Amino acid sequence: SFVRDGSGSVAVKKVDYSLNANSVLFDTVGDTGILDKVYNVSQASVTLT
Amino acid sequence: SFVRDGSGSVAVKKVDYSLNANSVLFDTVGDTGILDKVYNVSQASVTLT
Amino acid sequence: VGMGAAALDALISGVDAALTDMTSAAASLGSISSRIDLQSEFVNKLSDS
Repeated sequence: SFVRDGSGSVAVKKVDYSLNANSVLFDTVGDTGILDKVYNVSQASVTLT
Repeated sequence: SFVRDGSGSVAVKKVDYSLNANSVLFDTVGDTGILDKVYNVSQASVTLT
Repeated sequence: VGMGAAALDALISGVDAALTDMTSAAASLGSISSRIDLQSEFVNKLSDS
């Protein structure tokens, strides 16, 4: 959207989308994307970034 | 207008329009005027986490 | 070309500032023209008198 601020200002608002590590679908270079990477499999653990 | 002053004198009146650096529309010599001036309300901003 | 989506906001702000200055200049020109019309009418009336 195009938003004009109250104090005589104009700016353009944008909607952001993240492609960090779960929505990249075969990262080109690092080969660390959602596919083409290894997933840890254990009963009582959690993967933190 | 043409005005004859009461104290035995005459003069001519004029309407003045100022061509400053705000309504110059492409100054022909120094390129200083409407061009090259910013007077911007704000600066580019980014919201971070 | 190849702006980088960072200085585009500053460019938009500068363009808006120039547009506002030109709008003010146009309003001043219209006011001057109205003043000339009123002055012409008054001068004609005074000459008639």
